[PDB]
This record gives sequence, structure tokens and C-alpha cells, in this order.
Amino acid sequence: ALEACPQKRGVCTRVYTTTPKKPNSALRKVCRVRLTNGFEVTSYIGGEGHNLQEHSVILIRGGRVKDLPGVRYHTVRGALDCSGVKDRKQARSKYGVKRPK
Amino acid sequence: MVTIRLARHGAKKRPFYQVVVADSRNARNGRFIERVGFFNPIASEKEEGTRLDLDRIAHWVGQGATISDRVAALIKEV
Amino acid sequence: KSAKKRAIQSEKARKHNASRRSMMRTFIKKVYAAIEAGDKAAAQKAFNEMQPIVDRQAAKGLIHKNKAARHKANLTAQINKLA
Amino acid sequence: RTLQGRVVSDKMEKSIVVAIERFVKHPIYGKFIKRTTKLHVHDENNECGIGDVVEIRECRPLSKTKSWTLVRVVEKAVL
RNA sequence: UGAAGAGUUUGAUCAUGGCUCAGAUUGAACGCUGGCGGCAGGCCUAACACAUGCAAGUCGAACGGUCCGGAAGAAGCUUUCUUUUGGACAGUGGCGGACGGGUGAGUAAUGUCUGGGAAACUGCCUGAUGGAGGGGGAUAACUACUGGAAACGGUAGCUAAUACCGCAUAACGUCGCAAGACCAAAGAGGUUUUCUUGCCAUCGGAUGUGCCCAGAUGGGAUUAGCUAGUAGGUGGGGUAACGGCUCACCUAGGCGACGAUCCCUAGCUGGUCUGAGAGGAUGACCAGCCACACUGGAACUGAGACACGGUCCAGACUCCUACGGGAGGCAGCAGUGGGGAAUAUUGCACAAUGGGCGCAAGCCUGAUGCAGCCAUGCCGCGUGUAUGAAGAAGGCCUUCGGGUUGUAAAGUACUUUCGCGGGGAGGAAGGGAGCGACGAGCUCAUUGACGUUACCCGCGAAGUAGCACCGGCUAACUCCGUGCCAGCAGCCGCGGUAAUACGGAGGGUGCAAGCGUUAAUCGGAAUUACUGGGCGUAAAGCGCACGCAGGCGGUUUGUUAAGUCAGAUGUGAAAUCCC
Repeated sequence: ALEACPQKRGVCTRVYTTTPKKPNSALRKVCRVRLTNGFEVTSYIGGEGHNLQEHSVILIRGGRVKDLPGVRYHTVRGALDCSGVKDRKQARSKYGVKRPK
Repeated sequence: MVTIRLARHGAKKRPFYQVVVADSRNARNGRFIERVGFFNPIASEKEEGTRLDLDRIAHWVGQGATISDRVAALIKEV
Repeated sequence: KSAKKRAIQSEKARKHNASRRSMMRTFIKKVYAAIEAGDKAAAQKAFNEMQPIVDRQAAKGLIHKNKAARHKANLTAQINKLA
Repeated sequence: RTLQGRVVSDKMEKSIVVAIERFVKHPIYGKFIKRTTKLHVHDENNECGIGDVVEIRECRPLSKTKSWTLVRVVEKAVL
């Protein structure tokens, strides 16, 4: 986070998929982000589905993904272009999802 | 110019003044030279509304110390 | 009031003290010159016209106390010497 | 103030440098540490020579570096 | 009166060792949710660019004209006009902007901190002494004329003071020698022969400062030799004053491993947080000091600013413009745009307190006192109270016998936050007038933001709750769905058809308008160990010798007594902390 900041905005460079390590197997969704800090790191995209393109531009929280070595940050859904998970009836605090009527 | 005025310890609904001698430059509630007494507008905390300690101010007065209009009233009441 | 008045007075103020010191260094040198030459009479007489003038500059904010006394001492110190 | 030191140099005229030494405890450890200082004391009589352990007192600044003057000589010589 | 540790490197054990955890705090932000009140608190991110308004005047007891107001005249009335008078503006003249307010960029240095020294200075105010005789001179306003689009400007004529200047006395003071000579100063107002305000010179008081000195003040030597005014001397110049501070001449030194020089960084402190202590971190609110207002530099005038709404020069930018030429500079208050995860009313008001000027009346005062916005924090309060089945319905479980959610809801009775009506606050005396000599003193009268709010009385309806978590550490369980797929995850791990660790539901635990999340600070670490540690094999004696500095040093006696120890005294600001 550089300036020891809780969060840090940035613009996605590419939204590709990655495969877990030896014990796990899947297509985890990640994305290279060029934070304002001046660093280009990879962040994980929580949720069952997202809408992050090339010029996504999202805020970074910070969290390592055990399965994906290198991914030390998590994207904050519900902020900027990163739309909150759809139909999230559960932990809406995370994934940034407004409580349905 | 040394002056004898009232320092406001004054708190919410607790207004108390401290007739003190201090340089006119210093703030109203700053470092004072010496306390000569106290004043209680409501005189509720204690029956002794004010304690002038005449002899004390009697010294500062003549030393070049001037008393404000309000303080002069209290001091005059001795 | 007029903030410019204070500006013009200050300028013309220096022009005043500037001339006063001129008279000082002019005669002080004259006295010293006379003393150096050996002319006692003319020298001292010229020395006197330098004393009150430097004393007068002290009267106002021209030369002030100290610096005024300095000049008197230095002048009389240079005249009684070369003489 | 009076200070005791040694005459480590009598090269200059009417001026002698006295090397005063003191012992102070370290602010952290506390163990005694050695510290010295050179002071240009006045000596109009050029009475003090090198090796003389003299006393030094504060006096009217003779010069910019000299603000001390020789008071009395403790011992005769120690090179 | 003050110190609990635990989890994980093994097949198991012990040791070494690193990582990690429950607590408290934050001028925070984010997610879901959200009723009231009191106090407190709010760009912690760009000196990025800025629309608009606002950020010091006051005197007619210093003098001549306009604007606003009153009164009395010449007149039958009107027009017009005359005298007197109040306020104020415009001008002339006097005294004040270097205080207060903002910010921290820059800054390692007697800059600051602590304790001293002296080569010094100080308006108004206060005490004491003495004095105030005679005379002379000058510039605007105003009037007339001309130039310019404007700003504003040129010329001619008149004129005043507590404005300037020359002469007297010497209380004294200055200079040479020793025990001589030189040098000063404006009135005005009145209850006007008496006071009031003010002036000149000198001494002192009060207070505030300039300068110097001892000690103390971060990181790196992959920063080591450095220096010519550079070190010192004589003389001179310069300043309020010491000083190479500057100059001439002479000498040749001065500094360094107790680290100079260079480079990097950050306003400093009282204090704040933490800790058993030592110590570590920090210095944001408030208080002291320091340094900065378009960018850079500079000086003038002054007790003081080298001075935000003063001036001069260089530079960029913005606006105005008949382009000839001008006007500015929100890192001042509020606010706008841009930035960011994020931080507010371009509000009310001076009566109270305080400040500037004035004899006073009085004038000025977004300093401040308040309200507004935001659960940002802290404390207080409410969403109800009592009753109510061996025990409804519904959901859930079942050996379907039954059990569970439950007195929990329904329902009965009671009180009754909001809301409505009435009352309605503390926070504040004089000017003036009467008595007294409109003096001292005494007496009497008139007048308030937040509020019609707080609070009191009366009436009076039951009247929002949510969020996180339940494998272990961590207190709190089942069913279903899914199925190493989807996903979870601080660490150990979990999921390949029976999962308390995934999703839902019932239930349960915690807390409560709050609840979680993210980021940051503290010890445990006796893992730099002074108190508290080690080096034959776990990390660790330099290969040896010689030797400089430095550190350390045998027995007896005497002097000093610097270290050390003891008594007294001064200092150690306030606040804070503790009782």
C-alpha cells in the first residue's frame, strides 16, 4: 500500500484467470492493477461474477490468496467500477451488495 | 503594563473568576504573576463570595499595577 | 490617513540627515587637515564648528548619542595629535 | 570560574593554551569518561612556560578566543 | 502493592529459534443499520488554480468647505435669502497597521533547552527634581487655467498651529588634564487669578529585549585529511556593542578518529500515548519559542516590522484595454473547481468578557459567545411495566410415546418517551438626573442574541433495532443444499456424496443503535540482555608477534581534595500526574 494506506485505487491492465496451486484446481479471477502508488500488482476478484474490463479502475484492500502465490491483495467490490456481487443474500458487508427490498 | 483583572476558570454553568495581577500582554487565561483572590458571580459554591486579601493587592497597587473597571469594583468592595 | 505622506517624508527625511553628515565629514576633515598642516588657530576654530554641528545632529535622530560622542572624541584625538 | 590544566603550548606571545581535563559519568552507562578542552589563557608577563600546571579563572574577554587569564601556578613542570 | 502465557518446525522427546494470537487506543475511512439529548470533535491527502463578499480606525476641546438634521430671522404669503447649531463625510493636521489571526514549507544551528555573564537599549504608564523668557520662517486645503478615455496629472496665486528654525538660564551632563572647559526646551480647555489636559531636561521604577558563555540536542565515513582571512598580532574602518565582522601590514598558524568537512532528514519544547521501571513512539488540540504571506531578492521609515491590506527591482500567471497603458495575487474567514478512502453552516450576534482610540459621551472589534451539519467520539435515555397454558397455532425434531422454540406472542390491567397547551431563566452596571463644590461618597431611573430555548406545571398515544459470530484459539447447534466442483482461509487447514469451519434455515452466544471490517501505535523478545544473555561441537576469539593511544594497576605515610559523600540555600513557570 506504500503510504501504509488502508486502501489504494488503481487501473486494471488485464483481467485474466489463474489456476490454484498443487492442492487446488480452478479458474480464479485476478487482474493486474496499476495503483496510484506507482506499483503494478495483481489482485483477486472475489464473488461469483464481476464486470471488470480493461479500464476498470478499482480500489485495492490487501489480502493474500493462499492458492494463488503472488496475489497479496483483494479487490473491493461495491466501489468504483467494480459492481457488487449480484443476488448476494448473504454477507453483503463484503462484495458490497445493497440489501434487497 | 501589569494589570489586576479577573481570570475565568469559568466552566459550563460554573463561572468563577480569579482576580490576578499579570502583564496586560498575556492572555486572559494564561500564565499570571500571582493570585490575590477569587470571585464567584453566583456565590453559590461557597458563602465567601470573594476573598480580596487587601494587603496583597495593596502592594501591587502603587507598584505600577492597574486594576480593570470590573475588578476595581470587587476590590473596592474588599 | 494618507499612507503616501509617510512615504515621501521618510525619503526627504534621509535627504536631510544626509546633508548633515556631509557637513560633518567636510569640516572634520578640514580641522584635521589644518591640524596636519600645523595651523593651530585656524584648526581649533574649525574644530569648534564641528563640535556643535555633531552635537546638533544628536539633538535630533540624525547622529544620536553614542556615535555623536564617538566623533567628538575621535576628532579631538586626531587634532591634539598631529598638532 | 576556576579551571586547572596543563600548559601544552607557549608558542604565542602573552597567550598560553591550557589543556583542562575532566571526568564525567556517561548519561547512559554511567561509567566515567575522560574529556579535555583547550583554553587560550592570557599571560602578559609570559611567566608561565610549557609543562606548567596552572589555574584559570574567567576574565574580561581579551580576544575572541581568549576569555580566561592565568591566576596561579600549581606545580613547576610535568612534560 | 508490582511481572500467569498459548499455538506451530518430530513418528515421539528435549533444546535453540522465527512467526502468530485474545487487550487497549485512533481529529479515521468503508459495509449493513440507525430514535432523542448533552459535551467534545472534524481535508491526517497539492505552497494546484480560484468567481463573489468580508479581514482598522479614530479625533471639530487642531483648522477652512460639501452631504444629512434642528432652531431663530428679513416677508401679508411665496420665491429667495441671512444667522446659529448637531452629526458626518471629503480635505488639512494628530495619533495608530511590526498586536491579534493563519500555516509549517524551510531549518542541526547557542536555533532551542538548562545554568550563568556583560561590552547594551526600552513609546504610553508610575515616583522624584527643575523649567517653560524673546523672535523668525515654511507647505496643502481653497481659488484660476491647461492636459487625459481613464488612473491621474502640469502651472499660477492665497494661507494656519501642540508643524520647523535661530537666541537665553546649567538642576545637570559631556571632553582634556587633572583635580579645566563646553551643551537644552509648543500650547490648549475651562466650574478661568484656580484647576484640568499637554510640553522640555534629568534620575529612578515597571516591563520587554540585543549580545556572549558552560553543558545538552537525529542518521551515514562506501564523507577523511581540511583551511588563506584561513589562525593570531598591531593599527584603522564599522556598529547601540564585542568580534577578521571588514581593510592595510606583520606573523604562520588554526582544525581533525572525544569524527571536523560533506551528505540525508525533520520546526523545537512544555507535553501526549505506552511501559513495572528503564525505555520506546510522538509532539495533533491548548500554552512558549522559531520560521513563512503570488515566486525570488533588497532596502527605507521607525521603540519595534526589512514590515499580509507600505515601498523598490527581477519572473510567470490572471483580468481590464479606444492596446497607448493599467489592476491583482484566499499557505486570512466562508466558499468554488481539481485531489482523496475521508472531514461541515458563503449561518446568528456583541448585550456579556477582552482589545484599540478618546477626558468623556462614544466609535470600531465574524477576538469571541452561540446556533447549524456529520453516531467521529464520550456519557445519559427510550422502543415498556406487571399478569398470562404442565402448557395455543406455526416452524422444527421424533425410538411419533413425545420433545423443542415459551410465558415467549395473543389477551387483561398499569405507566406513558414523542406531541399538544400555559408559564418562562440564570448568564449585565453605568452614561443621565437628585443630594453633595456637576469632586469623594450616597440615592434613583432607563435598557438584553443563543430563546420564548433550558427548566416548571397541565394533557397525553406503547410508540424504530440491528449487526457480527457458533471447527479449535472464542462463549454458541442441528437439518437441508453443494460436493476438492463451487468456494472458504490470520496460522494449522477444509471440500473428491453423512462436512457443527462452504450456502440457507431453525436454534444459540456476544453486543446494542450500534455492530463489523480495513489501516496505524504498545508488550510479550532476558531475540543486543545496564537491571537480563552468550561464544570447544547449536550463530560467535580476531592466524601470531611487537607495539601507540586509551583503559586498568601492589604495600605504608603525609599534603591537596578534583571524583565521591553530607548539611544549608537558590533554581526546577502554569497546567498535567498522584492524594
